[PDB]
Amino acid sequence: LLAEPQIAMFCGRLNMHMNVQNGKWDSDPSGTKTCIDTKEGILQYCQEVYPELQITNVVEANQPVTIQNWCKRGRKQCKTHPHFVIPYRCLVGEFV
Repeated sequence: LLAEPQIAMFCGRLNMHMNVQNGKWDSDPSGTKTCIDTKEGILQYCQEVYPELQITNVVEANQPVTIQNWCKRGRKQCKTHPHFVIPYRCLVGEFV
């Protein structure tokens, strides 16, 4: 069983996303994406980290989540300090 696709942001640190395979929060694959302020940008990011999941929409999660290991550019200096944020669920779409 897989975890739910979602992304989490904390300005000043690279974006985090849910590794559906192991349920852990992983840092930005390219090591360059940080917090986004538009819904459209968030949807694009979901599509960027979950390229084959047909993500067509996004919505704020119901519960805040504490996440450790936030990194800075290049996925470097990943401190283990915890920061909790409200993640954005990446919603799979059904094409007709």
